[PDB]
Amino acid sequence: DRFICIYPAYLNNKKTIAEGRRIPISKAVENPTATEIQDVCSAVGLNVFLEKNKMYSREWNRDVQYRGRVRVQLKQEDGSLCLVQFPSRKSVMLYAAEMIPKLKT
Amino acid sequence: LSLEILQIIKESQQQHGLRHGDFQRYRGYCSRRQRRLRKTLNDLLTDNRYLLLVLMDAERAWSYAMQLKQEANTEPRKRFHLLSRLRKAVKHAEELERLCESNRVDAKTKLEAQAYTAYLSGMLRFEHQEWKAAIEAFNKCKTIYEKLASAFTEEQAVLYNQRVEEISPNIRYCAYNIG
RNA sequence: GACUAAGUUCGGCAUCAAUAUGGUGACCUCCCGGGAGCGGGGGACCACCAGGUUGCCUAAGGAGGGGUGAACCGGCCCAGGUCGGAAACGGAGCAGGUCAAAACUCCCGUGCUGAUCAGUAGUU
Ligand SMILES: [Mg+2]
Ligand SMILES: [Mg+2]
Ligand SMILES: [Mg+2]
Ligand SMILES: [Mg+2]
Repeated sequence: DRFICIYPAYLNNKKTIAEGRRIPISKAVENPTATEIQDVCSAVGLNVFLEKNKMYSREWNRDVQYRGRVRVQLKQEDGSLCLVQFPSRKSVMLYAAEMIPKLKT
Repeated sequence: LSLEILQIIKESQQQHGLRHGDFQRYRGYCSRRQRRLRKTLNDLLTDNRYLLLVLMDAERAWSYAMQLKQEANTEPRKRFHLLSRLRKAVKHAEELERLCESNRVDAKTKLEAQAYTAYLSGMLRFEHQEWKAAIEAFNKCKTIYEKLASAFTEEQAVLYNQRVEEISPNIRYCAYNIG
């Protein structure tokens, strides 16, 4: 239950910083989905679980392609980093951003 | 061609406001008159209306700047505009002193124009508080008006004399600042 | 009738820019704290505002007065609802309210500019 949250808004290049986004547009992507996010995180060997029915507070678009939240574990609950490659939320996001595009395209 | 500046302004001014100091009305009067003049008129010169017209241009600006100073009494943002109108008033006055140096206009009118140009010039510098430059212009004005007054009888010279009486307070103020 | 300037009346066109200080709104890019909504802080840029100096500025360019600000596009306050939350509370924001400060627009002033009326004068 002590896992960092991650909304797809954080990575969406068609959203302003005030609309949620957490990473520079240059590194961001178009319309990332919680599904896409979970898949690229898990596939690197991260412990991730997907909450299909959480919405972003700042998200306004009531249709399914923008719903969803991805929870990720960084820590084994002895305080140590599950992985050394992923110390921070930002380190997660930037990676997901880097990996999502190799899927569909 | 002929144009009696000081007499014109003094009679226009008194008939359309400046009896009570209403520079709005008089400026309006200058504007409308300028309409009539250009309408009738519409290479240096032919008639003497051209000279009357440019004077009205200098009069409009001058009167405005004066309306403005009554207003900038409380609205210092207007004082900026005041000084602009006044600088414009001189531009039209210079442009006037430019037209009256054409050799189909008598020297009496030459005198008036350079005396008028001096009056306004005196006024601008007096508002910029340029006390030496302003007093130069006020004496230049006083000198020329005195020159005009001698060449006429005392009756004709009355107008000129009251105008130098009129600017004498201005002359006095400049002095006590260069003391 | 011709010349002279007033009076009457309704239109068209048009309406500059730079500095110092503070302000607003956006947008971009970094840190820092957090399980969320979110919290702390460094830069970059843009728009507008107030009002303090001004000009290689005007034919004339007020630092006026208003109104709209909606079917989603301004900012603010936001019932409900809603998203986040164990909750406190918060986000986004509707109905409604509201504006020095998106954008739009009318009025006043100012400038040019058609025009009206009396057959009015002043003087023939
Ligand atoms: Mg961050
Ligand atoms: Mg108009
Ligand atoms: Mg900023
Ligand atoms: Mg301003």
